Amino acid sequence: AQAEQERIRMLSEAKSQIADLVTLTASRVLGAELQARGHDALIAESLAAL
Amino acid sequence: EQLANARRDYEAEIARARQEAAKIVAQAQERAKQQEAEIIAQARREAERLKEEAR
Repeated sequence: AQAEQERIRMLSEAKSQIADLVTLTASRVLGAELQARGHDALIAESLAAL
Repeated sequence: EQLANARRDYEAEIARARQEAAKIVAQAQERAKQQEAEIIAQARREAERLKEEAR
């Protein structure tokens, strides 16, 4: 039982670290893509909500 | 004479009972200690091996 609990905690920790890295990579990709697509494109969309 | 015989019989019987208890008690402790020691060592080796495998 001890081995499974230690493995489960390590497995959960690895998933959280991977998910945080995956989210960071997605954010960096989105930021570059938006800059290439033009940051002045969603300004009108923001104005619509206001 | 009968009183002396009873005293000799009582001393021999008590000594025999004392010797019997000492041998029986020692065997139980020796067997339990040997069995208990193997139980701890077996789990300790498995836990160390399993931790490396899981990691």
